[PDB]
Parts: sequence; structure tokens; C-alpha cells
Amino acid sequence: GFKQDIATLRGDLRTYAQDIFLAFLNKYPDEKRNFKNYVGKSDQELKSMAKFGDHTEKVFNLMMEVADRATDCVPLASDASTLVQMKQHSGLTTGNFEKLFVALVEYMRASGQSFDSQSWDRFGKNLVSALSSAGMK
Ligand code: HEM
Ligand SMILES: Cc1ccc(O)cc1
Repeated sequence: GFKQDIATLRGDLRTYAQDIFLAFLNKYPDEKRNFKNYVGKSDQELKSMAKFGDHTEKVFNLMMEVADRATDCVPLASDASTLVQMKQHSGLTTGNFEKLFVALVEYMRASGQSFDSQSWDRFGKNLVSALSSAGMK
């Protein structure tokens, strides 16, 4: 289930992180409004950009930590407040996070692997509820 999915994603995190984030940017092209350096670049070109690989993996690194600390797919309030208060997130609303978790769950449901797609769906909704509670618009 959810806990095994964290271990599976962590066992190949750079490539899962990049392919899920590319799924998100391709599904929601207007979301490049917060990613000006990613515009006018194919999937392969983005993969060759040092900060694309590094930033994307660091994001999924912390995402996996937030999931690991969660209970029944409900993140800690402290993790939610970190995500609201990060200066890198100053621009964001909960909608940005919903769209990311929509792309993550579609990625898992298209995988041949037995991802607990439903647990990840609840996690993204629970995370959006916690982000809202912690003061994200
Ligand atoms: C659970 C979800 C998320 C986690 C755990 C997370 C975590 C992080 C982390 C660790 C960084 C620092 C990266 C670095 O400096 O190497 C970061 C930066 C950033 N995050 Fe998030 N993030 C999440 C969701 C989002 C979403 C949905 C958006 C926008 C749609 C977003 C936009 C950004 C931006 C714009 C930066 C800074 C620019 C960049 O690193 O390219 N984040 N985030
Ligand atoms: C979600 C994300 C991915 C990459 C990045 O550079 C910033 C944010």
C-alpha cells in the first residue's frame, strides 16, 4: 500500500520525480507561470538541465518525508506549515498542489505497478486541507 509506495518511489526517486513532474507540466501547461526557466523545452531538454534534475529530486525527497510522517495519509500539521512558510512557495495556492497530486495519481494508475493509487489521492486531498488550515490561499 502507501508505505510500500514510498519505498518503491525512493528506490528510483530522480526518474519517478522527473516523470511525475513532467506529467504535471504537460497536463497543466499554464503551471509553467511559476517555472519560467522550464519554458520552450522538450522532456529530454529539461532532463539535461542541472536545476531541473536537482530541484525536482529535492521536492520529491521532502514529499516522501511528508508521506512517511503521515498517519492514514494525513500529513503532520508541522509539515503543512513548512510547505506554506517556505519562501520558494510565496506565490502558490492549494490549486497548484491539487494539480500536482492529480498528475501523480494518473501516473500511478497508468503504471503497470500496483501503486495504492487511492491512498495517494487521499494524501493529496489531505495535504491540500492541511495547507489551507496552515494559511495557504
Ligand atoms: C508536496 C508537495 C511539494 C513539496 C514537498 C515541495 C518541496 C519543495 C522543495 C524542497 C523546494 C526546494 C528545491 C531546491 O531548492 O532544490 C521547493 C521549491 C519550489 N517549489 Fe515546491 N514543493 C511541493 C509542491 C510544489 C508545487 C505544487 C509547486 C508549484 C506548482 C511548487 C513550486 C515550487 C517552486 C516554484 C520552487 C522554487 C523554484 C524551483 O525550485 O524550481 N512546489 N519545493
Ligand atoms: C514541484 C517542483 C519541481 C521542480 C522544481 O524545480 C520546483 C518545484
